[PDB]
Amino acid sequence: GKEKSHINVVVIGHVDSGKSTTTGHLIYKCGGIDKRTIEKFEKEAAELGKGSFKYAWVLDKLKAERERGITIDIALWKFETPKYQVTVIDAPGHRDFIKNMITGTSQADCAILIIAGGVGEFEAGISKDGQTREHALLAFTLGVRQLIVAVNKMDSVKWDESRFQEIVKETSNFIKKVGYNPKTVPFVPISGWNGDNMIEATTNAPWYKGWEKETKAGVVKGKTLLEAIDAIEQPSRPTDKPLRLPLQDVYKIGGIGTVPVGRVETGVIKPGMVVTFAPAGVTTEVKSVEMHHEQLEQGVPGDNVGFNVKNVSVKEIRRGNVCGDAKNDPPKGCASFNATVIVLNHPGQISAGYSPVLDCHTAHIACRFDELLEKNDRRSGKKLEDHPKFLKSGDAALVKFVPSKPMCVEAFSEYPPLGRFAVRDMRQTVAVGVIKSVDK
Amino acid sequence: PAAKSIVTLDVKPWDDETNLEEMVANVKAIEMEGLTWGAHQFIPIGFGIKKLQINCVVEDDKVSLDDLQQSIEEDEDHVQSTDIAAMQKL
Repeated sequence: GKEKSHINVVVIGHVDSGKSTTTGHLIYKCGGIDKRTIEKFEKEAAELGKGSFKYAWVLDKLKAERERGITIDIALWKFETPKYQVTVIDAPGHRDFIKNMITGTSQADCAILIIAGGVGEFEAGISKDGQTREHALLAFTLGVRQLIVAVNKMDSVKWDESRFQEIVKETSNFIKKVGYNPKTVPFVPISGWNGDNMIEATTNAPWYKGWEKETKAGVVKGKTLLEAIDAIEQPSRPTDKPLRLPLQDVYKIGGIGTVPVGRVETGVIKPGMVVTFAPAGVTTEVKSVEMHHEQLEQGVPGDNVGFNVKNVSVKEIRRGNVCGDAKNDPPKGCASFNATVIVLNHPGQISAGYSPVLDCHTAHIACRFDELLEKNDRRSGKKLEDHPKFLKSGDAALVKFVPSKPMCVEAFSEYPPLGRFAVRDMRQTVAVGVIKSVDK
Repeated sequence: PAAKSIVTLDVKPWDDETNLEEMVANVKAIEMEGLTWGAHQFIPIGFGIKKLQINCVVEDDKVSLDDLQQSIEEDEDHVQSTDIAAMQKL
């Protein structure tokens, strides 16, 4: 039982791709979620014959049990690989997931695109207006640079090599148009239902020599999807960057006083540091830090911590403010910020003056699109025009935003979790933004 | 069948004295076509405060999570905020 590094993965794909069975199989065989339910159905499966059972049948029963509302575990799902503890999201088709993908915690280190191999199903999945392409575009935009492709339902096309090759070619075109370099992406032919190439290699495709990917140090090869996930590259965590801790809530506890709560996004928080809260600019000492039941010596990136501070009323700090270190690039409010905005498909056009609500870290503030500064080629960033008069679906543009209330944001290159945002309107996320400059 | 998602909501109280059983009773009394409440637990977050962590399963086309969060937050006597702890496709 070796010590593991933690990574986050998001699984995307069309409704007929089988991505839920595929993700569910990995969690079943390499994790421990809802295992009492799994055990009940493994035993029940004796009724189908004399004892044998398929994991896909148990997954089907687990799904129905979840639909009834009687399973116990929460929706935070994990599984292990030789190197990693993986936190995985089988992306919901829910339209409110878009904002959660942009501003939620746990942004992905790698996306896994599941493709149906069948002829009709494959084509339906690569539509330009489909939810799958929007998910891949959002991941690319947010800096998810690693991608694995799994071509599922290979049994339905009889494990035909030509079919796999034509899907690889067509999917390489699909992902290149989003922005990914196909040479860096493993293509794995799998059967999520029968287990081929999931955890163990298939015996149904003698032509299959394995997947490969180019990396900065060389070419990495494997056979299975579990090997492709273990091969994800270890991303550098922001432990040594300056503290940033957006507040989610602020409590007044009898005998303790003020207790802000939030996730450490960058840096580390420790008792005895002197922190500052922005947009207000209040400064104070951290008295103690707690998480779950333990008192901590330090809260590191990813920890959702409570901390007690003196001489700060709950009225002067609130959700959406950002705590950082007074002696290491303290956070500050801004007068405006300029960001690259990618407009998603939606029933409208954007002109200067538009003032929807933006969700950025834990802040929810309407911000004016004060000026449309440039229109750009999305993938390369090249300026196409100065001062476009309007933006339509698909456009990438540099926009100057002015917040309607005091707001603390950051450039995405410096502090990623405080530099990406969702723009809400018409009951949906209509655009995603990446902050490029801030006037503090 | 209709597309669904399983969501875990975090519902935060005002302090360490908020009546948590009332808080979860109020959430579970919310009825929306396509919404199924599931399991819940009260989880310490530090300093004696516990949040409610509750599962629900939603039909994507029928239940707005933005609206559900807003509805839960109308119980101002018990609830300070709500957040999505995690969500998955079913």
